[PDB]
Amino acid sequence: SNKRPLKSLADMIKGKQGRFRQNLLGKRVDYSGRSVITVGPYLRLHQCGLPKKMALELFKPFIYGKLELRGLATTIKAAKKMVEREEAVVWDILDEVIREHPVLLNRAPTLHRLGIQAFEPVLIEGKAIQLHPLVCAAYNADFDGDQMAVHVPLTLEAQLEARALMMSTNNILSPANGEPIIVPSQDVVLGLYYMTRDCVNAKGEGMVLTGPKEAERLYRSGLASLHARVKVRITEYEKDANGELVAKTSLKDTTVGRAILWMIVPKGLPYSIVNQALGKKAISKMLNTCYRILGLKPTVIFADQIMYTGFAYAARSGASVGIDDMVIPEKKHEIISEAEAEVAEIQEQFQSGLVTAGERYNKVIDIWAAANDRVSKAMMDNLQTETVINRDGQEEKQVSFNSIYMMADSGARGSAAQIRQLAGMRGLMAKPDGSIIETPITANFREGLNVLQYFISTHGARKGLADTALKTANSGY
Amino acid sequence: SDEADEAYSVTEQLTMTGINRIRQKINAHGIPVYLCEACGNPIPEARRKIFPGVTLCVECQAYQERQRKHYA
Amino acid sequence: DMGIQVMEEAPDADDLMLAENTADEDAAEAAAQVLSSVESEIGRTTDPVRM
Amino acid sequence: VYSYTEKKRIRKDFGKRPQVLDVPYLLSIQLDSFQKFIEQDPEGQYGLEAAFRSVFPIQSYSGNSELQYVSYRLGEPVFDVQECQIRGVTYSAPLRVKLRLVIYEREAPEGTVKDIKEQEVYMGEIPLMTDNGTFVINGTERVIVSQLHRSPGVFFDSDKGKTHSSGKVLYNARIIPYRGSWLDFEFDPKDNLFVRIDRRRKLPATIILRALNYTTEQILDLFFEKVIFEIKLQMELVPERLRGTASFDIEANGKVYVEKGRRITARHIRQLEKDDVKLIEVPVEYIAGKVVAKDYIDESTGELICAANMELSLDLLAKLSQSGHKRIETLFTNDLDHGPYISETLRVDPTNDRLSALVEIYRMMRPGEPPTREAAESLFENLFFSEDRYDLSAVGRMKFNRSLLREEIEGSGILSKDDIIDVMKKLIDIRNGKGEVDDIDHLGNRRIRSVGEMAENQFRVGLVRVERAVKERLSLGDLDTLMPQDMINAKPISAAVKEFFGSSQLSQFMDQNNPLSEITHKRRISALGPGGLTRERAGFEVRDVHPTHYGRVCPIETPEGPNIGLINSLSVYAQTNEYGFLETPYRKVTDGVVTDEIHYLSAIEEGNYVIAQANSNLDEEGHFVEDLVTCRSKGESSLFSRDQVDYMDVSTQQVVSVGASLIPFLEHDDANRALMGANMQRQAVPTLRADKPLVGTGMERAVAVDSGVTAVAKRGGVVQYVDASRIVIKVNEDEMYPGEAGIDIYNLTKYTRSNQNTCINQMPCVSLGEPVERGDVLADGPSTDLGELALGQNMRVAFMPWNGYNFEDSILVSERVVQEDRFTTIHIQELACVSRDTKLGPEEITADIPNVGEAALSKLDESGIVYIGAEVTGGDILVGKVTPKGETQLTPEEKLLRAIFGEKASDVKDSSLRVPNGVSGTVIDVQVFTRDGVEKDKRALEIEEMQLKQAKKDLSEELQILEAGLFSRIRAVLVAGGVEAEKLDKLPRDRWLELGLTDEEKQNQLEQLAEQYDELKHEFEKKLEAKRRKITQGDDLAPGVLKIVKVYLAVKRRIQPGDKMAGRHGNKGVISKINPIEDMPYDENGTPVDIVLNPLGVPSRMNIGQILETHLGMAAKGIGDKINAMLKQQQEVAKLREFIQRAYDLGADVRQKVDLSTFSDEEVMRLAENLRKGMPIATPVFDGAKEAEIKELLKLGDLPTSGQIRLYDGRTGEQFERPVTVGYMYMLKLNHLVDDKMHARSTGSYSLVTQQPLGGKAQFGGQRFGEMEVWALEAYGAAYTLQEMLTVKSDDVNGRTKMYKNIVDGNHQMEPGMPESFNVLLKEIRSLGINIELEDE
Ligand SMILES: [Mg+2]
Ligand SMILES: [Zn+2]
Repeated sequence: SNKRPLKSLADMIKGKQGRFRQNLLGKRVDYSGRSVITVGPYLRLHQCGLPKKMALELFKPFIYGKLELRGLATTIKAAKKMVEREEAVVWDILDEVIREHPVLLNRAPTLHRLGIQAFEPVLIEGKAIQLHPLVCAAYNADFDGDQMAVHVPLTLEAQLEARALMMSTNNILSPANGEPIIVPSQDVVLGLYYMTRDCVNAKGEGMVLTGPKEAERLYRSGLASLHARVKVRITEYEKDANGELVAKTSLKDTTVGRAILWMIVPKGLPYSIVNQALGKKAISKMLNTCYRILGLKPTVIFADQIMYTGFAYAARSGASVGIDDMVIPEKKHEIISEAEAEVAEIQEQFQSGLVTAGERYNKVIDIWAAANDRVSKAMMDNLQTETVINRDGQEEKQVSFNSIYMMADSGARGSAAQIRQLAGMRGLMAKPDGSIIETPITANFREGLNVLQYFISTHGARKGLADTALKTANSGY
Repeated sequence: SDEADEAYSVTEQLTMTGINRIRQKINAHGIPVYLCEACGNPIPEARRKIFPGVTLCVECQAYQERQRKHYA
Repeated sequence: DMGIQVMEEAPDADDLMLAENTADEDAAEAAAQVLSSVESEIGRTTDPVRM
Repeated sequence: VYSYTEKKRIRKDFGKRPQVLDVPYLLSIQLDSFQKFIEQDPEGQYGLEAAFRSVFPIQSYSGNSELQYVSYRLGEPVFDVQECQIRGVTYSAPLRVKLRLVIYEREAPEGTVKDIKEQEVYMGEIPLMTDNGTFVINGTERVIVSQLHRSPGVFFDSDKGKTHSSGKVLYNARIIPYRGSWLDFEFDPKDNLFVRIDRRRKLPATIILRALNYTTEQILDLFFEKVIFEIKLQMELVPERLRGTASFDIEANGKVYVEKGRRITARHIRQLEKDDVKLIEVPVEYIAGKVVAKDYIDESTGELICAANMELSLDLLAKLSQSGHKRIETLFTNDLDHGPYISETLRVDPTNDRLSALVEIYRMMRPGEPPTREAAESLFENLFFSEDRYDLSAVGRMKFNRSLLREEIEGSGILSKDDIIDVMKKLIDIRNGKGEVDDIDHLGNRRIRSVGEMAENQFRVGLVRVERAVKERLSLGDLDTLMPQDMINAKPISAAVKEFFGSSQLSQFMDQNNPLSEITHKRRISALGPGGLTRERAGFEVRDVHPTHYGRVCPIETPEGPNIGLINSLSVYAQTNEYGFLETPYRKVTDGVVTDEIHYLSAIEEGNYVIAQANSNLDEEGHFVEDLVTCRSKGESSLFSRDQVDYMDVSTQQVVSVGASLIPFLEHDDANRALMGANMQRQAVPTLRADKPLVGTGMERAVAVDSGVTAVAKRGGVVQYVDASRIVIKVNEDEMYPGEAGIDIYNLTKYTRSNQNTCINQMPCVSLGEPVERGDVLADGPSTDLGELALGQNMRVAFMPWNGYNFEDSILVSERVVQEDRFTTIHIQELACVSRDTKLGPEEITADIPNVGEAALSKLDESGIVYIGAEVTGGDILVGKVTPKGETQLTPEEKLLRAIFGEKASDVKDSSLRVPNGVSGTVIDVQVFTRDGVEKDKRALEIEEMQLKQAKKDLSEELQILEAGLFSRIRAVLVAGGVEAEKLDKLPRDRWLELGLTDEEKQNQLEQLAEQYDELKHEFEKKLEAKRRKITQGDDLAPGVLKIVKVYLAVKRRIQPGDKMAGRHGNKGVISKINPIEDMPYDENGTPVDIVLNPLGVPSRMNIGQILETHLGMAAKGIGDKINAMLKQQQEVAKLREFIQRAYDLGADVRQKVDLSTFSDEEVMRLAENLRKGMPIATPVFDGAKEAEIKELLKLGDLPTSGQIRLYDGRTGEQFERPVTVGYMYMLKLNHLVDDKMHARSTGSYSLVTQQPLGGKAQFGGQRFGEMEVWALEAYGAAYTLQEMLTVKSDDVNGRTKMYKNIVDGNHQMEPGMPESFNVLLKEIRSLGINIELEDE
C-alpha cells in the first residue's frame, strides 16, 4: 500500500536490514548505558568516574542481591523499593558491589581494540563519565562533547577477562606497533617542557644543591626559579649487571626543574633522560625506555606521575596566550614588496609576448610560494629566540619563552605552519579542483583578512571539511 | 580531532600538492638550448634569461598549451 | 550481475579502487550466455499480463 | 538623533566604513513569496490566479458544457494561531471559489447558452503563514525552506577527462526544457558530434540538421569557412588563417614571403598582411589534403564530379581543372582552432535528406514500428516545435537567450532551427578553445523556490486531478439541476497541499532554540528536497563554494557533517530576481564618483562587470582615493583603475549571513572555525536572565527585532499601563486614524513551550508614562535584552591550563557562575495521558487507583489530575488512569497469598501517567480534552469555567481600556465649538454619546465616536458569544480516545559537569569541574576568574578572534566599571558626561558620533546605569576594531595595554609566573545537556519481533554492541564477554531471566542457551525451501 516493494524471505535474511548484518552481530545490549565524558584528571590509569545514577541503574540486580543477602531488605520487592527511594544503605551497598568490578568503556568508532577498555568504577556525583587523560589517544576522544558507552561484565569469567585482559593498565602499547599508547598529550608535555627548560639568568644561578629534594624545597619556597642552572647531586641506579641495579651518585649540571622532575623517575632509568628540554618525543621515548628497562608496573606508575607533574607545573607555568605573542616580523612588507615587484615584472614581460599565459601563471605561483617561505622563515627566526641578561651583564641569546612558540616547540600543540598563518602571511590558497588561486593572502590572523581574502580561503576550507565529513562516513571500510 | 583539525590537514595537503606541482613545472635549472625544439627558431635572449632551460618559443609553447588545455 | 554495475554517471577514480569486485566467474559465464542469446529472440517477455 | 529605546544603552561602534544600504527585512523571502501565492493577482500570473487560469475553463465532452472559473477568496479561519496550537490543528483558511457552469444546445457551439449556473464551491483549505513566515500544520510550527534547483536552459559541461583513457575531454551541451524532451549534443572520443534525444541511442548530430531540412552544402556553409582556391592552382589568402609549423612556405609575386618548414609566426603574418597579399600560389600536392565544400558536376553529362564534404585528391583536381573550373571551395579545417567536426560527423552520418533523417529519428524514438513519411515528420515536429509538448518557460527562454549571448531576454517557448544551430556552434566553439564550460554550482544555473511557488505547484497538481473528474462528469448526462457543488469535492485538491505542508522534506519544524536560530532557519536555501539533487547522487559537485556565491550565499554558514554545502544560508542583502535567481545590491559607480543609487545584480550579470570592493576608501565627493582599486572581475580579483570600475559592494557585511555576522572579529578566525561558531550560535538555549554581548557587532538589534520574539510598537505614544502580561500604549495624536479609539494593546507571551522544550516568555521593557516611537521594542523576547540579541552571558574568562581540568576541550567553571544562575535555563515539556476505549471497556482518569498507597494520590485532586502548582519529581503520578482487564489466573502461592491476606484481585491495571525519571519541575498548566460523547469531570468543568472567566475578563478589560481611551479622545473633541470643558465631566460618561454640541462636523465627530464605541460594544458581545461557544464545544479527538489530559512540567536546568558551553568563535567545550570560588585564580584585587580555558586551543585552531574579543571585553568592562565607581560615589553628571563622552569617541575616524551635550541630564543617568555593568561595543564583521583601538580603550580604563595581568593561585595564593590573559568572553549554553544524554539500563523493555532490548532513551533502551565492538572483543581474548553480550545481555530470552535470577542469587554464572536471532534465522531459512538443521552434538 505504498510505492516501495514488499520485503520477502530472501530480503528478511539479506541486506543490512537483514538478519545477518545487524541482528546477528549488532545487537542492543542490557546492563549498559552512555553518558558524556569529562576529564577527571586525578584518576589513575585503571579507573573511570562512573556517575552514581548510572552505577545504581546498571548494577541493579547485584544491589538487590546484596540488600537481601545482608538482611537490609527482606525480599527482592523490599530491596526494589529501597533502591527506588535511594535510601542511605543503597549507597554503601553500591560502594561494596562496585569495589572490584570493571566496566567496559567504548566509543563509537571502534577502529581498534583500544576502543574498549575495562576500568574500575569510581563513583562520582553528576552525570558525566570521567575518563582518564592518557586514554583519549586510544579512544580518539576529546572532551568537547563526545560520549561513551559503559557495559557491565556480568560473569566471573567476564570479570576476569576485563581485569586480566582488557584492563587499561594492561593495554599501553599500540597493537600495530609496540610503541606505548600512553603518550602525554598537551597540558602534560607543556608542563614538562616549561619545567625542563633552562634560561640564562634566573634566580639562584649556579647554586650547588644537595639533591632533588633540596631543589624542590628551594623552588617551592620561591628562592630559586624552575629553570636556573645549578649543580645538583644525582644518584641514578643502573641495572648494569644480571639485573643487579648498582647505584651511582655524581654532580650533574641541570636546571632546578630537571632535578625536581628526577624525583618521579624510577630507578633503572639513566639521568640523561630528563636533562634536556623534554618536548613531546622526549616524553614518549622516556616512557619507552622505562618500559624496555623496567616493564609494565613501573611504567604505569611513571605514566601517572608524569601526568600529575605535567598538569601541576603547567598550571604553575601560567602559560597564557596573548595578542602580543604573535610577533609579526618587521621584514614582512619588505619581502612582500619584492615579491609584488617580481610579479609585476613578470606580468610586464608576459604582456610583451615574452612568455605565454600558463607559463606566467606558473612563474607567479612560484614567486608567491617563495616569498611566503621567506616570510615564514623570517617570522620563525624572530619568534624562536630572545635576548636576556645575564651573569656578567652582557646580552645573550637564548631560546624564546614566547608562549605560542613554546606551545609549538614543546610539541604540545601547534607547529610552525599554523604559526605562519598566525603571524606570517597566509599564502596561496587552493580551490576544490586542486588549482591554486594566484592571488595570495598576504595577511595573517594577528592582522585580519578583508572580505575578498576571507572569501578566497573559504574554498579550501569547505573542500577540506566536506572531505573530512565524508571520510567520517566510511571510516572503517 | 574537533572535525576542523582533520579538515585543516586535508586543506594543507591539497594546497601543498598543488603548489609543488606548479613549482615542478618551472624547471628553472637547465640547459642553454638556444634553439626551438619545434621550429628550430631562435628562442630570443629574454625568454632564455627569464626561463633558463626553455625548449619551445612562445608560439609553440602557447600552441602546446591550447592542446594540453583540452586534453591529450 | 556480470558484474559491471550499470550506473547513470561515471564513477570517481577512487570509487573504482574502493568498490569491491564480485563475483566471478560461473555467474560470469551464465550471464554472458544469456546475453549472447537475448539479442536473437525479440518477442521475449516476462509479465504474465503481456502473455 | 537617537531612538528613545536607543538612548537607554548605546553600543559603542567601531567600523569606520559608513553604511549606505540599511539591512533589509530578514524574512522577506518567506513573506514575499507567500504573498505572491495567496493574493488577488488581477492580471493573473502569480499564485492561485495562475493555477486557476491554467486549469479553467474546463470544456465538456463535445463542448456541450463549460465549467468556468469566476474568482476565489480565502475564508477566514476557525481558530487563530494560539487556538490552533492549543487545540492542535493546522491554522489554515477555506478556499471559497465562485465558479460558473454554462451549457450549450445544438447550433450554438459558441452560440447562446441554454442556461448558466453560479455557485461558490469550496475546494480545500490552504494553511496560513503567520506573521513570521512560519506555518502551523498540526499544532506545531513548521518552516518551509527555500529550494535551490537547476533551471531550464542550455548547459555546456564536459567529462573533464575522467571517462576516456587518453584523457581527451568530451564536451556536451544539454537543452533541459521546462517540460518536453531533453535534446543533448555530445562529442565522441573521435570528436564526432552526436545527438541524443531523451538519453536514448546516439545519432550523428547532423542527422538532426538534415531533419531540420538542410543539405550538406548548407551545413558546411553554416559551420565552416570556405578556403577558396582559384585558377595555376592559386590560393586566395586570408592572412589571419595561417597563424601556424606551416605547410607550404609562403610566396607571392615571385620574390618571397616566407621559407618552408619553419613555423609560421606573428612577424610573417604581419608581413603578409602589410604587403597586401590576397592571392598566392600553392602546388598541386598541397590541395590534396583539403576537403571539397560543395557540389561540383560535369556540364557535359550533368554528372557529379564531386559532392560536398568529399575528400579532394589530385585526380579530382585535374578533373575539375579540365572542366574549365576556376573556383574551388574547401573547408578551412584547422587542427587547433577551426577543428573539423561537422565534416567527420557527416562522414559517419548514414542518412542524406530530411526524409531519411526523420526516419532515423523515428526509429530511435519509437523503435521497431514501421515508419512512414507522415508519422516520422509528425513525431519530429511534436518533439520541439509543437507548442503543447515543449516549453522553455520564461526563465528557460531568458537563460537560453542569455546563455547564447543574445539580447532578447524574452522570446518563444518552443525551440527553432536557429536555437539548435546556435547551441551546436557554441558546443563546437567550446571545443575550439573559444569559450568555457558552465559550472554546475554556478548560481546562474540554479534558481530558488519558496513556499509560494512550491505550494502553487501542489495546487496545480490538485487542479489537474479536479479537471479529470469534471471533464468526465460533464461527459455523462450534463443534466440540469447538476450544479458546481456536486462536481468538486474538496478532498483531493486539499490532499496534495496537506501532504506537502505536513509530509515533505522542506516542511520542517522551525528551530526555536533562540531568535537567531529561527531567523537563520527561515533564511535557508536547500539543494535537497523533491526536485533537487539527492544526498546519494550529489558530489563532489555542489558541496563546494563558488565565486558566484559572493553576496548571495554565506560561504561560512552551513552544517558540517553529512551535508556540507547542501544547506547554505541566504546572505544578508541577498534577494530574489523576478525569475527566481538570487541577486545582491551594488552601489553604481559612475566615471570615478561612487554613485549612491544601487542596482541588484545576479550571478549571470555580475561577471561581465568590474565590481569594486566595499573596503575601498573614498573622497567625500565619491571618488576613489587609490589609483588602482582592487575589484573582482568575472572570476578573479585584480587591481583595476578607478575609471574602469562599474559597481561597488553595498557594504562590508554583504558577503556573510545573519548568523555569521554576529561573530565579532570574524576576520581573525579560520573559516571553518567561523562555520562551527555560527552553527553553534544556532544551538544556544536562552538563559534565565538575558545578557547582551559586551563585544557585539550591531547586528543584534536587527536580528532581535526582525524576528517575532520581541513585541515592537506600531505607533508612538505613551505607555499607559505596564504589567508582566500586557502593555497598553496611548498613541500620539498624530497617528490616531480618526475613526480609532486611540490606545493599542500588546499581550505578552508568558511561559510557553517552544519546539525544543525551552521557555518562550516575553518581558516588558518600558515603564509607566514613558514615551515610545514606532519600531521601539516593548517586550523583550526569549534571549534578547533591551532589544538586542543576547544569546549567552559574558564571563570573566582566563586563558591558562590549571591542573588538567580543561584538558582536551574541557572548561573549568567557577561555583560563582553556578550561584548567579547565569546559565540556568527554564525548560518546558508536555506530558499526555490519553484515555481510550479498549476492547474490554473504557479507561478512566479516576483517582481511585490500584495498590499505590494514598501518598502518591496526595497531589491528585478528586478528578485524578495533579494541581497546577505542584512540584513533582520522577515517579509521581500526574494523571491517575485505571484500565480494564481480565482475570489471568494468578498462579498458586499468589492465590494462597491473596487467600491468606484476603486482598482480592483488582481486575484493573494501573496504566497511569507518572512523571518521567530524573525530571523535577512545577506543573505549570493542565489542559483537558473530552470528546463530545464523554461528559466531563470536575477538573474539566473547573478549567472550563476558569477559561470562560478569563475570556470574558479579557474581552471586557480590553473593551473598557479602549472605552476610556475613546472617551479621552471624545473629551478632547469636546473642548471647543459646542464645547463643554467643565460640565463635560458633570454628566455621566454614558451621557456623552448623547452629548450635545453645535451643528458642526464635530458634533458629527462626537456622534461618530459614540456609535463607534457602540460598534466596540456589539462586536465585543459577539466575541464573547463565539468564545463561549468555542470554549464549551466538545473536541474532535482521534478515533477511539475518550479524553486527553496534558500536563506541562516546567523544569529549571542548572549548569553542571558534562554540559557543553561554547564560544562564538567555534571554541566549544564541556564543563569538567565546578570550582569553588576560593579555588579559582584571582587577580591582585580579589576577583576570581569565572571560567578557565586552555591556551592550547588557540594556536592550532586559528581563531584568534576569541583572544581579541577577550581583550575588547576586558576594555569594555574596564570602562563600565570605572563608570560604576563614578556612579556609586555619586560623582556629578559633569564627571559622567565628561568621561562617558570621552569613551564614546575613541578610535580613528569611526563613523558613529554621540554628543552627550545634547542629552537630558536624566538621560545620562539612565544611560550611565545601563553602562555600569559594561560598555557594550560593536565591531562590524570586516570593519571592526583594530588592535590599536583595543589598546587605547584599555588605556581608558586603568587596565594594561598588553591585556595580560598577573594572577594568583586560589589554593596556595602564589602568583602564576608569566602573566595570563583574562578578559570577558561571551559564552553560550548549547542545547546539548548532560541529562538529555545520560542514559543507563540494567534490564527493561524488550522488542516484540526481535527479542532485543528496546532502542533509545525514551524506550529506556540498551546500547548497540555492533560489529566493530565485536571485532574489538575478539582481538582480546574475551570469549565470555562476547558470548554474554550476544546471548544473555541481548537476545537469549531464556538465559537473560536465568542470569537475572543468578545475579540476585549471588552466583555469577551464565547458562547461555541460544540467541533468538539465530532461531528466527533458522525458521526463516526453513520457510524457504531449504532444510537447515543442527546435527547431533
Ligand atoms: Mg569531540
Ligand atoms: Zn619555436
